[PDB]
Amino acid sequence: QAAVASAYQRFEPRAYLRNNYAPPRGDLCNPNGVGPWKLRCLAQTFATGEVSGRTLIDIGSGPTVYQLLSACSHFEDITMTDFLEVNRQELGRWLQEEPGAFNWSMYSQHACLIEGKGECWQDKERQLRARVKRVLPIDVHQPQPLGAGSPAPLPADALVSAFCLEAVSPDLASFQRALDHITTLLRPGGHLLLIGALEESWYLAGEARLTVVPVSEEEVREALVRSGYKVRDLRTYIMPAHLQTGVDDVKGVFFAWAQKV
Ligand SMILES: C[S@@+](CC[C@H](N)C(=O)[O-])C[C@H]1O[C@@H](n2cnc3c(N)ncnc32)[C@H](O)[C@@H]1O
Ligand SMILES: O=[N+]([O-])c1ccc2c(c1)CN[C@@H](CO)C2
Ligand SMILES: O=[N+]([O-])c1ccc2c(c1)CN[C@@H](CO)C2
Repeated sequence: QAAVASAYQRFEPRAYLRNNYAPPRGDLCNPNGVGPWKLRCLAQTFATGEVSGRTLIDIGSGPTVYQLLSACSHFEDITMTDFLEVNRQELGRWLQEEPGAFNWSMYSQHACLIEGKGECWQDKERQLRARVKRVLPIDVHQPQPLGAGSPAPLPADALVSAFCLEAVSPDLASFQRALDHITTLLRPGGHLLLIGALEESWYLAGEARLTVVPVSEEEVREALVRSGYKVRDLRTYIMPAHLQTGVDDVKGVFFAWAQKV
């Protein structure tokens, strides 16, 4: 992981956001787009109402919040995390509504649209901003991901992770441990909403050029099982030609709803 942590030193938030959350990938008007698909996944899952609790931790958040727009309405205590201060500064820049904050409103609007509870998007961002108490550092490679004195309520009633594990591990085995490490932050019976890349080996972020470990849905399933989870749901989005730009070589996106037994 020496090489890994060494590559993310050049990782630029603004470029990453521009590469994955601005058009075309950041267009939500097209129903078949990858953004609507992800929001539908989270919305639908929480819509079952069978994923609930007090505290929630977002593993490997980076500069994005979209992954919590639906969840933020089922957990009062939300803990966001990331390995780079640079990302925690960008996140903060959005949370404290500072200047130069990324514009996630398209994603907020689409979440309100999908949930169908007549909620305006300003009110949703408001609620999300309120339930996010802290933004802490994390290293999914450490046996104890958050360290020791962490202000984060452990265990957590639920964990949310999108595009992290596979993007920070050099091999399957490394990805397999990384999963276990965060699985220690969840109480049994708890839930895991995991989103990740499929068969991707690299992606860019400004000056950074990161190496990803190419995982398949079958391997993701097998690792969840081989980690103490029951697969409640496992979905695959096959990346469409028009969303295959020069920013990476991702072939698809997966969503898994896993419960720690
Ligand atoms: C491709 S991004 C995912 C961003 C966001 N969660 C999303 O949905 O687009 C991977 C993130 O993992 C972070 N990261 C790097 N090394 C890490 C490590 N050792 N443990 C945990 N996260 C790490 C990076 O800083 C980056 O924000
Ligand atoms: O299609 N997308 O909306 C989307 C969003 C984020 C990311 C990807 C694709 C692929 N690369 C990952 C990092 O491994 C980050
Ligand atoms: O409860 N479900 O409706 C449901 C639907 C699909 C799947 C599961 C459960 C669990 N196994 C995965 C493997 O990819 C597929």
